[PDB]
Amino acid sequence: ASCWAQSQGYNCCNNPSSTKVEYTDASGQWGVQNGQWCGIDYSYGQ
Repeated sequence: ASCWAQSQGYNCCNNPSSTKVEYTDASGQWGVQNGQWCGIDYSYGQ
């Protein structure tokens, strides 16, 4: 549990080691799914 995107108010990508990152910003890397932005965190998914 470390969704860094939460700081701004974004969701979290399920399984970060398997979600092709489509986003990329100072928030790290993200993934797009269902047409919604999610924060990809290596510590997330715990």
